[PDB]
Amino acid sequence: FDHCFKKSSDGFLYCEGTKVEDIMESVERRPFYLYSKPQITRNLEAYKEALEGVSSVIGYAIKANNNLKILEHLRSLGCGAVLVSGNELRLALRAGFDPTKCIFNGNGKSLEDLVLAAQEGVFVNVDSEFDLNNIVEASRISGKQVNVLLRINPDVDPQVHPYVATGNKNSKFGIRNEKLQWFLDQVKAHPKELKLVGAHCHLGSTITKVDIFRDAAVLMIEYIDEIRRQGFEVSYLNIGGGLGIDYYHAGAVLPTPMDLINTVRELVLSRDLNLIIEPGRSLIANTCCFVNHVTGVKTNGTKNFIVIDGSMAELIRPSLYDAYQHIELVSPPPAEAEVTKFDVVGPVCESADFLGKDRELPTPPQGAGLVVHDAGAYCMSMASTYNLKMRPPEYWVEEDGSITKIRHAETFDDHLRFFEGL
Amino acid sequence: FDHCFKKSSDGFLYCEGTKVEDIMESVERRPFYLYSKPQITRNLEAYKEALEGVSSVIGYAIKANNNLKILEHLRSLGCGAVLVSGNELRLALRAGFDPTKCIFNGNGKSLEDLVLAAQEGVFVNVDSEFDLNNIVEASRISGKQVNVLLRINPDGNKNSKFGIRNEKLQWFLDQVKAHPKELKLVGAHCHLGSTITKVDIFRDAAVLMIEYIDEIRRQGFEVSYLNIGGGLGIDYYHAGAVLPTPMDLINTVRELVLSRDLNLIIEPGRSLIANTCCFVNHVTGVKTNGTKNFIVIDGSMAELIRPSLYDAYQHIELVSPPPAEAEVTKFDVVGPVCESADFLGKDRELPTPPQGAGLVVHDAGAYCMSMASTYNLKMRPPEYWVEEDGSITKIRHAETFDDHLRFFEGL
Ligand SMILES: Cc1ncc(COP(=O)(O)O)c(C[NH2+]CCCC[C@H](N)C(=O)O)c1O
Ligand SMILES: Cc1ncc(COP(=O)(O)O)c(C[NH2+]CCCC[C@H](N)C(=O)O)c1O
Repeated sequence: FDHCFKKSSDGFLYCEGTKVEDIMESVERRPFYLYSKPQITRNLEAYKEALEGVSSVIGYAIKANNNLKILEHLRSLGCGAVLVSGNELRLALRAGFDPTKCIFNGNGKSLEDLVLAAQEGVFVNVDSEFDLNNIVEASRISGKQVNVLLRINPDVDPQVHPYVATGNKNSKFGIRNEKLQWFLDQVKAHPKELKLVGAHCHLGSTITKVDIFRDAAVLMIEYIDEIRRQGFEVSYLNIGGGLGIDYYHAGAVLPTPMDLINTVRELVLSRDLNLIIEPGRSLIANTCCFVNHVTGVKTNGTKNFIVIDGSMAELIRPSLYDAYQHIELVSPPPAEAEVTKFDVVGPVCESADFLGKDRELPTPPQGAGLVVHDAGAYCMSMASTYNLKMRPPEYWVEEDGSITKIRHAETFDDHLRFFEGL
Repeated sequence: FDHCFKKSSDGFLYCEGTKVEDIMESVERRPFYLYSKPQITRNLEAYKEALEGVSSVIGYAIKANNNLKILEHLRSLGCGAVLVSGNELRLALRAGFDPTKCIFNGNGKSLEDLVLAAQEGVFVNVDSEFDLNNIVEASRISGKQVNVLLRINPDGNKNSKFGIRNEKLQWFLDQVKAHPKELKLVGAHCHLGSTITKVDIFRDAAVLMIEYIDEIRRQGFEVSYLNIGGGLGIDYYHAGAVLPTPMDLINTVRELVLSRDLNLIIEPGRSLIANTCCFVNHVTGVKTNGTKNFIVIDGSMAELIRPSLYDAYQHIELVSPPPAEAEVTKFDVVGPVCESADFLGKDRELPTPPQGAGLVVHDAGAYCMSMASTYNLKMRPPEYWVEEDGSITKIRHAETFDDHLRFFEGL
């Protein structure tokens, strides 16, 4: 289905009509993240078409991917920005995002970062009692009123939605609906510092069934009804992020952005609410491969290993979450290459350094290209310099099949800078 | 026990006689890694005394912690260096390590990195067939013969990506015989795992490694080194557990090594650097989710991923005496990062801290800073150490937002 990375019957992987092998030969022989700029455009356009007729902000979650060129591109197409730190807000402003389409969320927002948010006029979510006290303090410091959204855990039916219900009892995020009156009384006490403009929920990540959005929005509209009846002017419902994509490339049918917005469309329109959505994964994940070269193939007797140049330093998701990302070769394998089971592992000093397990692949020769698919979200953004494996360069392919560098490779000199003069 | 971070009866945390609260007030209000320079010295001295009477190399595993000042200090006390990448080799040479006491290990060493290793004349392990073919090629490119150790898995191993197949031993020997100009086989290498709490396994491994070395010598190879790897564990729970000492570890192999006139290489990381360090934090706030309590700190999985990645316990306590009548209750200690995996510890019995109070994560010297990311653009922390005289020196600059922006200059 319609993936921007396609294996044609010639046995070559393509991005936007360009062979990945040709792209690999044109850049340095080290691991790198490869994006389709058009697939970024297609992902954004699917949300824009889904929200047509609804007053809305598409809040791209920068925590997914903080490439400045990708952010400037999304901004150029009418995107807002969702931030979880002051530095993310500085990068959004540098990328040219409108502060009236920026939302600063978080369970531990620093007073420093809240002063920046108040100064720049962005939307700020309220996560806790200490959080609201810091936002009032940031208002007093900046001398600006802050536009706030209360982050509420919707009391979803635990027999229908056990994982979300339990998540609300165990998680560090959000306000229990039982404490709502405390927050409203506090807002009413600080009219100069606080303007309550809406309510916020965020329901999880990799959501593959949209019934949770339907059921949560019904509960969020009843909270907004109650808030409006107490005389607060509420104009936004932020339903958060979390729409999933297909990681398995096995034909699974996932809900679209249209399906997601169709669950809240009529209630939002009936209440004259602006809808904020906060997608990260569903905007950037499926636009990107982590591109590798095969170091070599080995066996310990039971398991076979394809050893690559890339590692848990660049891409930790499989190790950290036991997550599946799809793996395939870039080029036709030798005639006579045996298809069998491989763990795909990096050169890093521990057994947690794997990119995938139990994958049926043609035995690749040394130097063959290999990709980890759907590597656009929470991959580069979570990269380390473990084993002094310096962070990779990034490229993208444009509509004409031309290749542009969108991030410099990190160098060893960038490690040494930290000790300069010490 | 004998820990460099001590909680006085007065309710203050101390490092080498200096109050941690005093150190926090003297640096920027952001998370930082704080080390006892003296404790680094003690950890090394314990290995140095355990190895007296044995020809040996203490190969500090740089993957544990790559602070350049910590590397220089270990080098100044006679340490060797264990490396898993060319960049680690570059950093070790910059730290002034003797290439004769450097060991380059790995299951995916790059031809590039093997060329540098051959040029600099460091020991290089042999992990697989493809690896041996790469060392041979690196020898031809550099025109230097390579001193090699075969990495054996002495009988999490039917699953390991590391080491040769024991049953293919003869294949490796025949290949070394067949490349005299390129290869000199100098020894054998095993690494048994990490957080090892029972030195029995070292004893059993050494006996099997010595059978191998005897066979390799009988076939005419001049082998001088047994590299028994690292993996000695430390106490993370701080509740009186008694772990094998380095003296205990060397005592199980000492007579065997002497009887064969072998040079012993050990490759400690965790047991040189872990217990010297606290990850030092400020409390942003305390929140409740009904009966469930959270201490929210400025630190996170961006700086310290081990609890989340390995479900590892690291001890947590407050820096300063709490207010009288502060409820002692159960807390998760969590950062500001936008996901559930961002915790430093779960279900910890602590006095309710006020906003801005200091909180430490213990035994954070190993696989903590070295695995740090810029997730959520939480830029990496500065590092400080305490001297013998109780003064504080910066040993690493804090990363800045400019350090992100530099990746896009001219693009
Ligand atoms: C409050 C809030 N809003 C939006 C998002 C974006 O979610 P998504 O990218 O659309 O799913 C989030 C994100 N929450 C945590 C996501 C962690 C993902 C994890 N690193 C991974 O799977 O790699 C949010 O908190
Ligand atoms: C070949 C080899 N030699 C030495 C070591 C050092 O081990 P230790 O630090 O003495 O236990 C290793 C280490 N290997 C993997 C360590 C992973 C630890 C993990 N990141 C963690 O616990 O945080 C080695 O491979």
